[PDB]
Amino acid sequence: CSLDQTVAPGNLTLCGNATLFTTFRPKARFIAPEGWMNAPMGLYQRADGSIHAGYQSHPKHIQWGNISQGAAYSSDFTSWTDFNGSEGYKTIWPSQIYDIRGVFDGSIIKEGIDGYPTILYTSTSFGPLGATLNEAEGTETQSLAYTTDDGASWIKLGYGAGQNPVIYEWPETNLTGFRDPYVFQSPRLEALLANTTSITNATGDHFATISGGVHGDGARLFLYRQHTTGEFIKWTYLGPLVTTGYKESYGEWSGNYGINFETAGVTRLNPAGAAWDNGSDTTAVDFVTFGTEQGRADHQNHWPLWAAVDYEVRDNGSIEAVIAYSGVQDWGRSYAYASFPVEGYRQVSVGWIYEDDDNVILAKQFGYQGAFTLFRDLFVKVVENVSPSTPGLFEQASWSTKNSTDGMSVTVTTLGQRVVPETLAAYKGNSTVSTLAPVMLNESAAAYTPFSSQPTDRFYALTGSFEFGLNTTAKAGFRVLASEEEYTDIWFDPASENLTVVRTASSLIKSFGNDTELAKVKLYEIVGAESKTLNLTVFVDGSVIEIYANDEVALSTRAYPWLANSTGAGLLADGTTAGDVVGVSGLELWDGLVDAWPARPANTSQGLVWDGPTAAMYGLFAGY
Amino acid sequence: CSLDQTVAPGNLTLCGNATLFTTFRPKARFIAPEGWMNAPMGLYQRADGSIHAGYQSHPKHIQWGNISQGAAYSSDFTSWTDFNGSEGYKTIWPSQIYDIRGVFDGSIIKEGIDGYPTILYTSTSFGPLGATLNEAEGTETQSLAYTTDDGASWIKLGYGAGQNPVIYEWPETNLTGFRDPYVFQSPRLEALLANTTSITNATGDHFATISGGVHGDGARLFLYRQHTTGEFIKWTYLGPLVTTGYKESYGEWSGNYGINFETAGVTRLNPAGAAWDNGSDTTAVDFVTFGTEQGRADHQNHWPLWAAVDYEVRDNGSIEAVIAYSGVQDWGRSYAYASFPVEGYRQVSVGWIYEDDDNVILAKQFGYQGAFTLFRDLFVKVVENVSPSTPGLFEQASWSTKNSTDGMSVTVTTLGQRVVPETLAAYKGNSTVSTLAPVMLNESAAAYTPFSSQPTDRFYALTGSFEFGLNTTAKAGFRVLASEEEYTDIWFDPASENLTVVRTASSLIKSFGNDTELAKVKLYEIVGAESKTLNLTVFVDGSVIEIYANDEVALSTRAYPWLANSTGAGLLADGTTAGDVVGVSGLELWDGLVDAWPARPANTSQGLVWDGPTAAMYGLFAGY
Ligand SMILES: *[C@@H]1O[C@H](CO)[C@@H](O[C@@H]2O[C@H](CO)[C@@H](O[C@@H]3O[C@H](CO[C@H]4O[C@H](CO[C@H]5O[C@H](CO)[C@@H](O)[C@H](O)[C@@H]5O[C@H]5O[C@H](CO)[C@@H](O)[C@H](O)[C@@H]5O)[C@@H](O)[C@H](O[C@H]5O[C@H](CO)[C@@H](O)[C@H](O)[C@@H]5O)[C@@H]4O)[C@@H](O)[C@H](O[C@H]4O[C@H](CO)[C@@H](O)[C@H](O)[C@@H]4O[C@H]4O[C@H](CO)[C@@H](O)[C@H](O)[C@@H]4O[C@H]4O[C@H](CO)[C@@H](O)[C@H](O)[C@@H]4O)[C@@H]3O)[C@H](O)[C@H]2NC(C)=O)[C@H](O)[C@H]1NC(C)=O
Ligand SMILES: *[C@@H]1O[C@H](CO)[C@@H](O[C@@H]2O[C@H](CO)[C@@H](O[C@@H]3O[C@H](CO[C@H]4O[C@H](CO[C@H]5O[C@H](CO)[C@@H](O)[C@H](O)[C@@H]5O[C@H]5O[C@H](CO)[C@@H](O)[C@H](O)[C@@H]5O)[C@@H](O)[C@H](O[C@H]5O[C@H](CO)[C@@H](O)[C@H](O)[C@@H]5O)[C@@H]4O)[C@@H](O)[C@H](O[C@H]4O[C@H](CO)[C@@H](O)[C@H](O)[C@@H]4O[C@H]4O[C@H](CO)[C@@H](O)[C@H](O)[C@@H]4O[C@H]4O[C@H](CO)[C@@H](O)[C@H](O)[C@@H]4O)[C@@H]3O)[C@H](O)[C@H]2NC(C)=O)[C@H](O)[C@H]1NC(C)=O
Ligand SMILES: *[C@@H]1O[C@H](CO)[C@@H](O[C@@H]2O[C@H](CO)[C@@H](O[C@@H]3O[C@H](CO[C@H]4O[C@H](CO)[C@@H](O)[C@H](O[C@H]5O[C@H](CO)[C@@H](O)[C@H](O)[C@@H]5O)[C@@H]4O)[C@@H](O)[C@H](O[C@H]4O[C@H](CO)[C@@H](O)[C@H](O)[C@@H]4O[C@H]4O[C@H](CO)[C@@H](O)[C@H](O)[C@@H]4O)[C@@H]3O)[C@H](O)[C@H]2NC(C)=O)[C@H](O)[C@H]1NC(C)=O
Ligand SMILES: *[C@@H]1O[C@H](CO)[C@@H](O[C@@H]2O[C@H](CO)[C@@H](O[C@@H]3O[C@H](CO[C@H]4O[C@H](CO)[C@@H](O)[C@H](O[C@H]5O[C@H](CO)[C@@H](O)[C@H](O)[C@@H]5O)[C@@H]4O)[C@@H](O)[C@H](O[C@H]4O[C@H](CO)[C@@H](O)[C@H](O)[C@@H]4O[C@H]4O[C@H](CO)[C@@H](O)[C@H](O)[C@@H]4O)[C@@H]3O)[C@H](O)[C@H]2NC(C)=O)[C@H](O)[C@H]1NC(C)=O
Ligand SMILES: OC[C@H]1O[C@@](CO)(OC[C@H]2O[C@H](O[C@H]3[C@H](O)[C@@H](O)[C@@H](O)O[C@@H]3CO)[C@H](O)[C@@H](O)[C@@H]2O)[C@@H](O)[C@@H]1O
Ligand SMILES: OC[C@H]1O[C@@](CO)(OC[C@H]2O[C@H](O[C@H]3[C@H](O)[C@@H](O)[C@@H](O)O[C@@H]3CO)[C@H](O)[C@@H](O)[C@@H]2O)[C@@H](O)[C@@H]1O
Ligand SMILES: *[C@@H]1O[C@H](CO)[C@@H](O)[C@H](O)[C@H]1NC(C)=O
Ligand SMILES: *[C@@H]1O[C@H](CO)[C@@H](O)[C@H](O)[C@H]1NC(C)=O
Ligand SMILES: *[C@@H]1O[C@H](CO)[C@@H](O)[C@H](O)[C@H]1NC(C)=O
Ligand SMILES: *[C@@H]1O[C@H](CO)[C@@H](O)[C@H](O)[C@H]1NC(C)=O
Ligand SMILES: *[C@@H]1O[C@H](CO)[C@@H](O)[C@H](O)[C@H]1NC(C)=O
Ligand SMILES: *[C@@H]1O[C@H](CO)[C@@H](O)[C@H](O)[C@H]1NC(C)=O
Ligand SMILES: *[C@@H]1O[C@H](CO)[C@@H](O)[C@H](O)[C@H]1NC(C)=O
Ligand SMILES: *[C@@H]1O[C@H](CO)[C@@H](O)[C@H](O)[C@H]1NC(C)=O
Ligand SMILES: *[C@@H]1O[C@H](CO)[C@@H](O)[C@H](O)[C@H]1NC(C)=O
Ligand SMILES: *[C@@H]1O[C@H](CO)[C@@H](O)[C@H](O)[C@H]1NC(C)=O
Ligand SMILES: *[C@@H]1O[C@H](CO)[C@@H](O)[C@H](O)[C@H]1NC(C)=O
Ligand SMILES: *[C@@H]1O[C@H](CO)[C@@H](O)[C@H](O)[C@H]1NC(C)=O
Repeated sequence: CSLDQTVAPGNLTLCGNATLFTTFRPKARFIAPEGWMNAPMGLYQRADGSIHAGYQSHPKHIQWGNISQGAAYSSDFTSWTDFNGSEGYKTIWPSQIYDIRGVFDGSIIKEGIDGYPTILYTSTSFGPLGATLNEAEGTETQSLAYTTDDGASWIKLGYGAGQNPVIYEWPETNLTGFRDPYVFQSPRLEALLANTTSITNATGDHFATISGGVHGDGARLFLYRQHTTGEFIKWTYLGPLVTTGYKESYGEWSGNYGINFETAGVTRLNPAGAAWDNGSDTTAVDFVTFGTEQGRADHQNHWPLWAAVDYEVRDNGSIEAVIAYSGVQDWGRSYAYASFPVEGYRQVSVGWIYEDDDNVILAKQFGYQGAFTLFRDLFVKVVENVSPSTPGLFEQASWSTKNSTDGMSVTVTTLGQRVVPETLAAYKGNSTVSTLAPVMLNESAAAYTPFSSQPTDRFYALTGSFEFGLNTTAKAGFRVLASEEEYTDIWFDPASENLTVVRTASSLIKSFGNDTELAKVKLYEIVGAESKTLNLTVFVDGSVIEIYANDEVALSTRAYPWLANSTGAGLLADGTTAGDVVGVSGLELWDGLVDAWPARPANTSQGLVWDGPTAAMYGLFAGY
Repeated sequence: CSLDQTVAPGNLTLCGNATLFTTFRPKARFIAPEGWMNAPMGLYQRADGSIHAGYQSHPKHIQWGNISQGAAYSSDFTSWTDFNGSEGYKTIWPSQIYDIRGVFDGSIIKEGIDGYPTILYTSTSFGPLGATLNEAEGTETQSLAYTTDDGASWIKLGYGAGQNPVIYEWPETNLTGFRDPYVFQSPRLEALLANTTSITNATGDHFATISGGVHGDGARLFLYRQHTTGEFIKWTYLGPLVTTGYKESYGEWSGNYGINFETAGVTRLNPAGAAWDNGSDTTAVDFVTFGTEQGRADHQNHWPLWAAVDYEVRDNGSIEAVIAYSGVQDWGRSYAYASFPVEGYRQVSVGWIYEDDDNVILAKQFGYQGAFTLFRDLFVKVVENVSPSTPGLFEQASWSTKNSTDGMSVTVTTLGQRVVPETLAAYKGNSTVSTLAPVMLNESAAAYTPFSSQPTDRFYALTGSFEFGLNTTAKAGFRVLASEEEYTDIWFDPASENLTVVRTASSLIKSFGNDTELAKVKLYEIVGAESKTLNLTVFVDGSVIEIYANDEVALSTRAYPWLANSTGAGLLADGTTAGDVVGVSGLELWDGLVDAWPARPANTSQGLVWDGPTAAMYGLFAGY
């Protein structure tokens, strides 16, 4: 095993465990110290204003198993510190018959048991567990634990009658899944249900959704309501909140609803951020976010979706969330988005970016798998004065349209997403910032034009505004992590409405994924404008490439170039001519970003271990 | 619910939990503070000379489940003190994927991990588990833990490759069971295997048996040897030590070998106690003790047996224990005998006495189930100068015979059992002792003759020597726990060789067992004697009746009379005449015995709990 990045890669499968630990590793984002991670969990803003972030964790392994909550905290979403206790950076782990198979996703009741922050989580035990398997009742239940030390440790309620697990009966037969409890307060839902509380007797101020589905009949989000305020044992099933069909798709802008939901959440937003009104705010919109499985041919069969919904009250005192429009939270290699409330009327969302090594060829050599996305403020994106001649505008796929009285303009409403400002400020302020001169891409434009200032490593941000003609057939974008022999190309093609990441040359190492990523982006044309604009921001962080367009579209992916000099970046141009010109302005390079884990050394591997021959006997975990 | 014991019992099923806690409860023996107990485990003499006793325990329940090690200690086998830690009187409990289904029986390596006492125990996980079920490999494994504080707590080795569990591969296919590791040192087995260690490479000073069997083909005791001295991870399977047939019986004196062994142990004894020679002591005998299941129509389908064995070395460097003769360790409601070495060349054995409420009618009202037997010294019982005309002597069923050179006398050898002298001394010294005048039972003998001194409560011992004519057809014995309306009759009938406990009148409460207990007792007739003698000792301890005959035969049973005055005792006589006389001498009553748990209050119930609806979902434990 040679680690010479000035020559072609050898056979890297001969390299030892964690020998490639630093090679492709993100430095500027949330990531476990080592080993396997997946979904964010247990997210909450603590009493001191800091952010507690949990995550599904399997230390010293590079596949999922014994799944536990790893945790850390931050005052600004950006610079983090690990918890350190008797189980290292873990704070909840399998320990009881009811959760011994895994401590799955859960969410926080901020004022819970004895007034302490309390997690409601999926406690798993033995048996087939999966949407394509024959799961039985009891395998997935929901349990409580609380913290008296602000997340350094958690105390589970006892096992038994009237204690853990607190939710165990399947609300409908033949479930595909029954997990990922999302606890939330909702003045909106309380107001809607207030006239029906005699029917159900459920009058608490917390609601909980549980994600699942029904075999052969599509996904389901089940709604529960806390039976009595201040009491956390009894949760009353109201009914299904979201019901979708078996592999139903709302269309090209909306992914596919698959067969089963995972990590679903419920929020209410307005143009500024989170909305906590009872329905009285006419600018507020109710949203559900959710993962779906088995409705996609690639990306691990997983879509991270969202939908705007209109609530209807059923006669039995439950709520039907009728989907008004439906979109995609991230179009790339990410899943398991969780959102949580933050002071100042914010709702903040974060997901998990998996690797692109699905055959597990270099995972042991990495010594870790997975990272988070960046933390994103959610809000209602409103675009005013939109031209009715915007192509496809009245499909209203992942947006709504409201005509002006005179019919000459349209107001567009959709889900907005933007990186939390704390992170953008910290990134910019800690970076070497190069403000670049605007560039007209015309007949003289090369295919690739390096920026006048270049990155110094694999940790940088790019921004640019691309102005296109209304009838352009030109393509433009950014090339990143680039040398002569390796590069990753981010293209937007207004004629097709497709944002792509072409990865055929991303790496000389052939075992990593190289498929083309694709997102749809609607450029809402403004009344009186003779052009249409794409605002593109790109974060490069080790192997993560995370793309944001117009505070709306997100696409996370992976690139693993071998050569030490595959760090460059610049502009891409295709079919730009004297007549079909792309004007690029607001160009900026931020070189360096932030060291997100200042207390961690460069190599936080502790080695990898094997569970031994019993892993296959138990059949629950891969064992490595 | 009335608790008036001066009138007939009402419907006691209406009584609350633990309302009958003290009513039938032993006071003079080892018993858990409350709840469910079964097999003794983790028995060892600590460095300070005290005895550590563990037991299978399910606190606050009256059926088996979440099975754990409860523990206590004693300086004299007799007066005990509970451990008290973070889990009360528990010291090992289910906590890892490999043992979450139960911490089953285990035994002690006195100088184990880092020189500390170390337990090797059966760690159980999910799946069908039982001799009549389709068990799979992994469900039962064997794991290590060690104590740095003399049994107050235990630290398990980590889960994984080269750590716990340490034994997991089935040594043969289609096992009926794979549990109850019995670790022991054996100069005898080391000497026998010394010429074969090149074949196996196993040269350690500890051996371990694991109890089981093969579906359709009878029970098996599997022998392992520690691979290397001072190292405790690697144990090498040598071969089957004991192999018996599917429901094979050696005969009327030997129970039945069933389909599967449980709690088997290996020892070597001589007339004084434990023998630690390499084979050079010609008075020493190798013994195996073992439970069998499914070879009995009653007594929970369980026989606690023993066998004298002659070891043969196989060509592959393993040992066949060939059964020379075979007997019964206790003929009544007891099982799961464990033996352990004690200083002064002793081997001490103790078992579990279950209740006689198999339909679980009053278990909740008790608030507990189970106790230990008394602790018993094992030794080789040798009877000299036995008459060759002793009926059935040369069947050699559960004994051996050696003729004198002239053929006029026989030396009989069998397994001896007697109550440890520490307990007999403490019992006698703390009791009100009545030495009774000898009684000739003849034509004037009533059916029942109360002793001249009577017990004052349900805690007493009786002793007597019954001298019978060589051709008697008379029966005699002891009646205990007796009033006019309730009593329990212990008879010996030399003509049939049967010792019986008739329980048709033991209690007015009809839900308890009332079947007649039966043991075979061989009165070895002495050359020149014109009579044959039965030495009978009986311990009455709450509901336990524990009978010892001739330091050889043991029979433990249960009686639950309701009336407060059903405490009396005396002599039984049937068919005694002027010509067929039974002389009773050495008669003694010890009233009171010892308070075995001086620190415990009378009622140590903590209430009972229900596991809730998930118990049936998991299907592992009853849940109460
Ligand atoms: C199979 O068997 C298993 C083993 O028995 C069993 O698991 C056990 O289950 C029991 C019962 O559910 C659990 O017991 C509970 O424990 C809770 C605390 O748990 C935390 O702390 C314990 C103990 O902590 C000590 O010891 C450890 C070990 O040495 C140390 O490391 C600690 O530092 C600490 O040491 C100090 O204390 C020791 C003595 O205890 C000293 O020896 C020592 O010197 C130190 O001073 C830990 O062991 C726990 O860790 C385990 O669990 C966590 C997850 O929780 C895991 O991450 C970890 O790996 C371990 O597995 C944990 O950290 C107790 O809070 C709980 O007690 C209460 O609830 C019961 C039941 O309701 C009540 O009876 C009791 O009164 C308590 O309730 C009151 O208090 C709470 C708030 O404190 C209130 O909410 C409540 O309303 C009530 O209030 C009352 O009092 C108030 C006034 O005070 C009043 O105002 C109110 O009005 C009201 O009256 C309970 O004891 C036990 O933890 C499990 N153990 C393990 C190892 O798993 C398993 O379930 C069984 N399985 C099956 C299938 O049956
Ligand atoms: C799923 O995830 C699960 C959670 O991660 C996982 O379970 C965990 O597995 C790990 C790995 O196997 C276990 O870690 C081991 O722990 C052993 C100690 O275990 C006892 O103590 C711990 C911790 O004790 C503290 O904290 C608790 C909780 O607060 C307190 O209550 C205690 O009082 C105590 O607190 C003090 O310390 C804290 C910091 O730790 C402080 O915060 C605090 O302020 C106090 O000061 C307990 O938690 C354990 O309880 C659990 O387990 C028991 C059963 O054992 C249960 O009954 C109970 O309910 C709990 O479940 C327990 O009491 C360590 O000994 C062990 O460490 C060693 O081994 C590793 C691996 O080999 C070595 O790397 C390491 O060096 C150690 O080995 C050396 O030391 C031993 C002797 O000490 C030698 O034999 C050995 O050769 C070696 O010696 C070396 O050093 C010598 C010099 O020192 C030198 O001479 C030699 O040459 C040599 O170099 C390891 O850390 C962990 O306990 C599990 N936790 C739980 C909760 O289960 C589970 O397996 C996962 N499942 C799957 C399927 O993957
Ligand atoms: C005295 O000790 C006991 C512990 O032994 C304490 O707890 C009680 O324990 C018994 C078991 O011994 C429980 O009985 C079972 O109850 C089931 C129904 O429970 C629901 O209704 C009752 C009555 O209103 C409620 O009290 C329960 O509420 C509690 O539990 C819920 C969770 O469900 C919590 O949220 C609450 O807070 C409470 O903690 C429940 O709502 C019942 O289904 C179960 O069923 C079987 O029971 C008997 C068996 O003899 C049969 O009649 C019946 O046919 C079922 O039989 C089964 O038999 C076999 C083997 O099991 C199966 O193969 C069959 O298919 C069949 O299912 C049983 O009756 C009792 O609920 C529980 N009480 C509690 C927790 O409060 C007592 O509290 C304690 N007393 C005191 C004063 O301390
Ligand atoms: C680097 O990290 C790893 C952890 O990832 C550390 O541990 C190693 O981990 C790998 C797994 O990544 C283990 O590989 C597996 O080994 C099995 C055979 O093991 C035995 O032989 C080896 C080689 O001589 C010994 O080292 C082992 O000894 C250890 O374990 C025993 C317990 O058995 C202990 O007592 C010892 O003390 C040691 O701890 C063993 O004796 C092998 O069967 C297993 O098999 C599959 O493996 C690959 C998969 O790619 C295939 O080639 C093969 O066909 C099998 O494939 C499976 O694939 C699928 C899915 O799993 C199944 O459906 C198929 O049916 C098929 O079974 C695998 O190769 C390795 O043993 C282990 N080493 C240890 C513990 O020492 C490394 O130590 C660490 N390195 C360093 C320097 O720290
Ligand atoms: O960590 C569990 C949480 O992640 C989510 C969202 O992704 O589910 C993931 C899947 O978890 C389990 O799958 C594991 C499987 O059992 C194991 O055999 C191996 O293949 O690894 C899998 C995970 O990579 C579960 O069985 C699946 O049904 C589930 O999709 C979230 O829903 C969970 O809270
Ligand atoms: O406590 C386990 C130890 O006791 C022994 C000797 O008696 O085995 C007893 C039995 O334990 C298990 O049985 C339980 C069963 O699983 C459960 O469903 C319920 O019925 O209660 C049973 C015990 O009463 C085990 O499954 C059986 O196979 C076993 O006979 C000893 O061998 C164990 O170490
Ligand atoms: C990048 O590195 C490779 C290999 O060392 C080299 O061929 C190339 O000239 C380097 N410089 C570039 C692409 O600017
Ligand atoms: C790479 O090395 C592996 C062993 O890790 C070997 O099996 C494989 O054939 C090698 N690939 C080559 C030489 O292309
Ligand atoms: C309420 O009605 C809906 C629609 O029929 C149904 O799916 C749900 O199960 C009902 N809720 C309850 C608690 O029965
Ligand atoms: C919205 O405006 C477009 C363009 O003026 C028009 O075609 C459509 O009919 C209008 N919709 C409504 C509801 O008026
Ligand atoms: C650098 O980043 C840190 C950590 O996020 C932040 O607190 C600090 O303000 C940043 N420095 C600047 C903006 O100069
Ligand atoms: C644009 O994307 C869609 C998928 O939404 C695809 O069908 C179409 O072929 C793409 N067209 C181009 C030119 O990239
Ligand atoms: C024993 O108690 C019962 C019921 O109180 C009574 O009938 C009997 O006379 C009492 N005395 C005896 C049997 O000596
Ligand atoms: C005893 O009480 C139980 C209820 O605990 C009742 O079901 C049973 O019929 C009663 N037996 C009688 C009256 O004999
Ligand atoms: C040794 O031989 C016996 C008798 O054939 C056999 O049962 C046992 O499995 C053998 N041992 C090993 C380790 O193969
Ligand atoms: C043992 O003694 C009995 C009675 O004398 C006799 O029948 C039997 O043959 C003797 N056995 C041997 C081996 O001499
Ligand atoms: C009474 O019993 C205790 C506890 O076993 C014992 O130590 C003591 O010697 C006994 N008293 C006597 C024999 O007088
Ligand atoms: C004595 O016990 C045996 C069982 O070993 C039985 O077959 C026989 O009937 C009994 N005889 C008498 C008289 O009790």
